[PDB]
Formats: sequence, C-alpha cells, structure tokens
Amino acid sequence: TNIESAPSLAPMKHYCDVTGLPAPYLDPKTRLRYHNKEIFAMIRNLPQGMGEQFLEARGAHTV
Amino acid sequence: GACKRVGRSDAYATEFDLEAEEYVPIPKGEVHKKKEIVQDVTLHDLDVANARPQGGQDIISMMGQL
Repeated sequence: TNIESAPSLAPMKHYCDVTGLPAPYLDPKTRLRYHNKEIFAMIRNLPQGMGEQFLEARGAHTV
Repeated sequence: GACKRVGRSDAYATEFDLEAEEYVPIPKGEVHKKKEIVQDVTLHDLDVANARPQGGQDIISMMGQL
C-alpha cells in the first residue's frame, strides 16, 4: 500500500562528487567528496553556485 | 581447533573515516576447503613438547634468565 519502500543499514561507500571515482577525502568547507588534490583545486575554485549542484546531484544540500 | 582473525572485512571499510583497523577483502573462494597434509615430526619434538610447556603455554619465558 505504498509501504513497499526499504531502507538500508550497511555502511555506504564514498565516491568523488565530481569524477565519481572513489573518494578518500571529504572537504570540510564545501562538503564535496573528492578523489585527489587536482579535484580539490577545482572544487575550491568552483563558481559559488556550482558547489550546491554537486551536492544536489546526490540529493544532498548544504542547508 | 586453531583459528586466526584475518582482519576486518572491507565491506565495513567506511564504518568510520578513520579507525585503527585493518580491512581485508572478503574471501573469494569456497568458504570450506579440505586438504590432506602429510605431517612429519620426530621423537625429539615429542620429548621437547612433553618436557616443558612450549610456545604460548609459557608466556613468562619472556622474562629470560631463569
């Protein structure tokens, strides 16, 4: 009766919000997950509206 | 009756972002294996094992001296 959806309890893997490659790192400032220093450089250089789009592509938002 | 902790399964590798833990892949073969090993000992090995507690039976051996 639309009570057929199911949550999950397993710990989820971490992927880079930009390249989708695995992400060891979560940026404390913009909260984007990122693969390496090259992508961290881009992420900190993004246009101010773009950071919220990378979050929103995985349904996340900063506020 | 021998057993060993090989590690923590890497399915849990993101249970935290840092933990003092060693994460290993799940075993990819059969969970059960049977293999036959022709073990060799000697009568001296039986002497030594029976003369005194050996290995992990005698931890105070770490003191040396007596």
